[PDB]
Amino acid sequence: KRQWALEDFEIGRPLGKGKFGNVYLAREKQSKFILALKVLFKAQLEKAGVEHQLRREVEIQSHLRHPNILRLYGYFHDATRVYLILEYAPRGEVYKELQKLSKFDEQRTATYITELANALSYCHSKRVIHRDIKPENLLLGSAGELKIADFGWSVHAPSSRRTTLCGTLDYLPPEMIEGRMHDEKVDLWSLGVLCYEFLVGKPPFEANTYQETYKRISRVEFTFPDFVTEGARDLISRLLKHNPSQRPMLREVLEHPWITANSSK
Ligand SMILES: O=C(O)c1ccc(Nc2ncc3c(n2)-c2ccc(Cl)cc2C(c2c(F)cccc2F)=NC3)cc1
Repeated sequence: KRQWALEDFEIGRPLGKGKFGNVYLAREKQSKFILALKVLFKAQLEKAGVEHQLRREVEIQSHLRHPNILRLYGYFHDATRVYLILEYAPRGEVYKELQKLSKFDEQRTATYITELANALSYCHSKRVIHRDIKPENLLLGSAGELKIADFGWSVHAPSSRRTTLCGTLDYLPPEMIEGRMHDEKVDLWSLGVLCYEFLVGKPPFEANTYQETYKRISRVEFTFPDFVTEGARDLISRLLKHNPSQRPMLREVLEHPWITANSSK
């Protein structure tokens, strides 16, 4: 019922630069509740033509609540900018963790996969598919649990990381690159690419050129390093099926023996 304004927030340190503004660590003045305030410059939004996309995602995002989806508490604007009031993830970016460690062990990875499969299953129930779950779009909450970030198009790919185009291609299902129709099964594919990247430290299809990466995805050709265990190979292999129809249901990922044995939750 209450209406938010810039004055309601104590703006602390800048967390990073988006394409249309900055994101800041902030506190709501009364409750001192910590949150992330994302700023967007309207004229810039309009010129990039993302103005209506932003509105659609805000409407959709506003109805989503899940422990592993970064929460949109609300938003407001003045004549020049729009302000997104976002959940703050106190443990920062997964992608950085991934380079600090190079790759994640089976317990960490399987627990992450559980968290995401729950999130994606919830999304599907809300008719929301093809959520971006590549590492650069994953944050960490106060309990080390994954948080799927919102509005990934408004931020630049990490410099230290894969660039935007490469990053996105790395995670595209064969059906979407072969220009066919797609459905929820797209999320099973992303989960499989992620699981692989978490365990190995690089996505399964990445090659020197976009062209080769494209080719490899289309043919679903990749190899497991020797250190990937049989249970992980089984799950990843079931996820990275060319025919979307042969991919597991999310409940089947959640009950998969490698997940059950390795997950903390
Ligand atoms: O460095 C630290 O010490 C650090 C860094 C980050 C956090 N936590 C955090 N929590 C929420 C958000 C962000 N960061 C965040 C920060 C900056 C920017 Cl440019 C974008 C966002 C995002 C975001 C987004 F909008 C689209 C895609 C990906 C996103 F990550 N969403 C809110 C804590 C500590």
